[PDB]
Amino acid sequence: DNSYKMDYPEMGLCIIINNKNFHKSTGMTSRSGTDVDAANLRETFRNLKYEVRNKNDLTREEIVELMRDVSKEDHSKRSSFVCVLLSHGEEGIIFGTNGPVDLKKITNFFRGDRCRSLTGKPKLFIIQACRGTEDDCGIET
Amino acid sequence: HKIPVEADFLYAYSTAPGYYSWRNSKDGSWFIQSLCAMLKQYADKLEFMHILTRVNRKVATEFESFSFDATFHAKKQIPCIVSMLTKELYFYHHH
Amino acid sequence: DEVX
Repeated sequence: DNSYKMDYPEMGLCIIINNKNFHKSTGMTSRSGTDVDAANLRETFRNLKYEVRNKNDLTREEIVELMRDVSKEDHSKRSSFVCVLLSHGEEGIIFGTNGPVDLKKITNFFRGDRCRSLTGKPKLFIIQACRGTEDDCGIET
Repeated sequence: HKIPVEADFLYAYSTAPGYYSWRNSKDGSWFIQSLCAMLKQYADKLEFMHILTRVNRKVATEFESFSFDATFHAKKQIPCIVSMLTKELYFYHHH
Repeated sequence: DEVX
């Protein structure tokens, strides 16, 4: 009642999209260090008993296709769903290797009414990406 | 008998709206480094929002950018937890 | 350190 039921046969999937190299038109330099993140996440979620699937350097079209396919799987025996996005970004946008795609397009596939086998189950999207170009100068404490 | 179609989503953003997110070429991104560390240390006990709150503190206090370009030097970062969750989330199960 |  107060806590999500996490005793289904499987914790669920953990989809990791690791974009490191981009098309010059994006003006994004290689995301050095992202492989460390990808490996760290793989191990971390493996220990949490998630079925991890790592995908590297996906175009914006491939990201959409992957998400669509995953949302069409039968998640009935899974307690939750996790998707980790590692890439360049802008507010409300994540970058495929060849260009931007709205995050809303990606998450919509999992809406309570579009992915019935995940209805009532926690859907987590972990996003490592810029959301603009403002910097935080901080304040001394 | 019905729930919102937007319910039960949790968006753990590495940074606040409109801001840069930092990544170290050798150690990885500040956010993912911290997220994995807090999950490894607390997933067997704490509820997810509380783990993410510790991630916020770790990123906010232990990291500061270093750059030869003054424009990108001494910068800070705070992650952004966006929850439409309706229940507490634990990665453990009492049987 | 680099920015995403």
